[PDB]
Amino acid sequence: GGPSVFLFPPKPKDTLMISRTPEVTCVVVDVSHEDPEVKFNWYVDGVEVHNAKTKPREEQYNSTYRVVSVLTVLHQDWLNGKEYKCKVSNKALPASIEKTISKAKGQPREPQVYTLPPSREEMTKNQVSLTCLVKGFYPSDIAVEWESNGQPENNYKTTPPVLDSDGSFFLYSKLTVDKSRWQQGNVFSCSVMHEALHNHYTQKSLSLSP
Amino acid sequence: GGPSVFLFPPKPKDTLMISRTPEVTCVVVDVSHEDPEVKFNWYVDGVEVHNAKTKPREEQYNSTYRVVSVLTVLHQDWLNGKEYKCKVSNKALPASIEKTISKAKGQPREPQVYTLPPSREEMTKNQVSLTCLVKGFYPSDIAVEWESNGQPENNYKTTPPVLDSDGSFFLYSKLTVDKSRWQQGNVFSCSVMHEALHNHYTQKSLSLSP
Ligand SMILES: *[C@@H]1O[C@H](CO[C@H]2O[C@@H](C)[C@@H](O)[C@@H](O)[C@@H]2O)[C@@H](O[C@@H]2O[C@H](CO)[C@@H](O[C@@H]3O[C@H](CO[C@H]4O[C@H](CO)[C@@H](O)[C@H](O)[C@@H]4O[C@@H]4O[C@H](CO)[C@@H](O[C@@H]5O[C@H](CO)[C@H](O)[C@H](O)[C@H]5O)[C@H](O)[C@H]4NC(C)=O)[C@@H](O)[C@H](O[C@H]4O[C@H](CO)[C@@H](O)[C@H](O)[C@@H]4O[C@@H]4O[C@H](CO)[C@@H](O)[C@H](O)[C@H]4NC(C)=O)[C@@H]3O)[C@H](O)[C@H]2NC(C)=O)[C@H](O)[C@H]1NC(C)=O
Ligand SMILES: *[C@@H]1O[C@H](CO[C@H]2O[C@@H](C)[C@@H](O)[C@@H](O)[C@@H]2O)[C@@H](O[C@@H]2O[C@H](CO)[C@@H](O[C@@H]3O[C@H](CO[C@H]4O[C@H](CO)[C@@H](O)[C@H](O)[C@@H]4O[C@@H]4O[C@H](CO)[C@@H](O[C@@H]5O[C@H](CO)[C@H](O)[C@H](O)[C@H]5O)[C@H](O)[C@H]4NC(C)=O)[C@@H](O)[C@H](O[C@H]4O[C@H](CO)[C@@H](O)[C@H](O)[C@@H]4O[C@@H]4O[C@H](CO)[C@@H](O)[C@H](O)[C@H]4NC(C)=O)[C@@H]3O)[C@H](O)[C@H]2NC(C)=O)[C@H](O)[C@H]1NC(C)=O
Ligand SMILES: [Zn+2]
Ligand SMILES: [Zn+2]
Ligand SMILES: [Zn+2]
Ligand SMILES: [Zn+2]
Ligand SMILES: [Zn+2]
Ligand SMILES: [Zn+2]
Ligand SMILES: [Zn+2]
Ligand SMILES: [Zn+2]
Repeated sequence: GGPSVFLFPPKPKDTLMISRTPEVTCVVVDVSHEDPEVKFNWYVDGVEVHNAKTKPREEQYNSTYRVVSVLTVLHQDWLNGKEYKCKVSNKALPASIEKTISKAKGQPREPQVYTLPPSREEMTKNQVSLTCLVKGFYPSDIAVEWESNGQPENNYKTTPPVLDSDGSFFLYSKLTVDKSRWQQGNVFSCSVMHEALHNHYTQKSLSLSP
Repeated sequence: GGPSVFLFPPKPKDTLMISRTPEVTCVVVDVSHEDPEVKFNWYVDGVEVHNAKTKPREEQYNSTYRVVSVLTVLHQDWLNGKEYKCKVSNKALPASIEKTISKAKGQPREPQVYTLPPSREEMTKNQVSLTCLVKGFYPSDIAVEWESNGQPENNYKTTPPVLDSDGSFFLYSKLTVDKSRWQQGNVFSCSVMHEALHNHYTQKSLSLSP
């Protein structure tokens, strides 16, 4: 019946690059028309804060308003497991709605990042697959990119993180490049972002072995 | 309000091994108590069939019955895209409920299966990762297993299928073995089941390269 609140973490890579600006987004839906006005309270670890930016309310094609409040989080605060509560109040609910969010909890484990060259049997086609193996990481939040002399290789696909038998995650990234490039001798680098890396970043280069 | 019908495909590997017995399962839920009796109709491509086996009805801890009907499908019929309709009738619904199911549609593409040996940089620890790369397959339904001299290696994890830039899927399987075994010279084989393989099966062996 009453409104419903949803609270969304920042983008993983906004949290891992200190130059970016991570945000937590509080969304209330099913805002009626009779009792439309809603109040946001915000708390960082149970202490009230006032720097949130609420958006002007919008009307939905089901006879309902939508109101979003955005709060910037600090890079260190997010990574240090600080907890972000959004309180939503409306003279229509029996009581207020509270939703709390933080970064995935758990002891962090630093990834091991490995590059693997094409298979022997695959050395037949004109396009080949370059493999990044990333293993032993925790939490599951991660980002992977491939690059070659400055520019980005964007012909890649990365698997979702897979929960591994020790409680850590792994994944693979597959870079597809024209084979002549592999033989020419191009440098290809898989670059990984994860909290548990030094400065949340590492790079591994792959090359035609002599 | 009325009952709800759900219709479930067979297990992927039941469909890929001709010795097994795939089944489609029709589940109706929200069966009331006042109007409890339900009738299953079944059709293979719009033609009625009578070999389904309905289970004796069970009562749910929300004041509702659950009734399941199971229909065996033929191996060839399933793989040839035959369509399986379950009709559910009850003197309580404004009208009957029909749900139709078949194998994932689309032109089949045969996987390319590749085994990759541990990374140079990973050759430091006492456990190593063996990689099966399976690529270019369609539909996404697939099964992967590792084995060594007869017995199954069960210390493996396989990624979900990832949709690749050409419309085909890929995935990787990661076999973890003690490093001494890699150096001793053990044969390790990744065995893949997919519709588009000859007899829905192939095998690729991986060994310490000399
Ligand atoms: C009236 O219409 C209302 C909507 O208006 C309309 O517009 C459309 C939605 C359309 O569908 C029309 O219906 C209509 O015209 C409608 O409101 C809707 O209600 C639903 C439920 O009642 C809501 O469903 C929830 O959705 C969540 C995900 O929503 C995201 O994804 C969808 C698309 O996939 C999208 O529509 C949403 O906008 C939202 O997108 C995300 O938005 C945030 C904020 O912008 C982004 O994050 C930010 O991104 C920016 C840059 O964009 C930047 O990166 C910031 O840093 C960052 O913060 C995301 O990027 C963005 N994602 C995407 C993909 O775009 C679901 O998670 C939620 O699931 C929950 O409940 C499920 C069961 O329903 C359950 O399965 C699930 O577990 C989950 O439960 C919670 O969550 C945890 C799991 O994650 C659990 O562990 C917990 O148990 C539980 N939480 C707790 C503690 O309780 C759910 O499905 C729907 O979002 C909402 N629609 C909108 C638009 O808000 C309303 O219902 C209608 N009225 C009536 C009468 O019904
Ligand atoms: C009263 O209580 C009822 C239940 O009794 C109780 O028991 C529990 C369920 C408990 O939760 C208690 O609540 C209660 O005590 C309750 O009924 C429930 O209603 C729900 C919806 O109203 C149903 O939800 C649906 O579930 C589907 C998946 O269900 C499977 O998985 C769950 C566990 O994850 C499990 O509980 C189910 O039993 C079922 O398991 C699968 O079962 C089949 C059959 O056995 C197996 O297949 C067979 O397996 C055998 C060997 O086991 C062999 O291999 C055979 O070959 C093979 O056939 C599976 O192996 C098995 N899986 C698992 C993991 O065990 C969801 O898919 C479904 O989603 C649909 O709707 C969603 C939104 O709700 C939507 O997101 C989604 O897209 C989807 O929509 C359809 O599907 C397509 C996507 O796949 C879409 O493309 C289509 O658009 C759409 N279809 C179309 C064409 O319309 C949904 O969530 C719930 O299952 C049901 N509970 C049970 C137990 O049946 C009832 O609601 C209560 N009453 C009231 C008043 O509410
Ligand atoms: Zn304030
Ligand atoms: Zn807390
Ligand atoms: Zn380090
Ligand atoms: Zn930092
Ligand atoms: Zn009959
Ligand atoms: Zn049809
Ligand atoms: Zn073949
Ligand atoms: Zn066959």
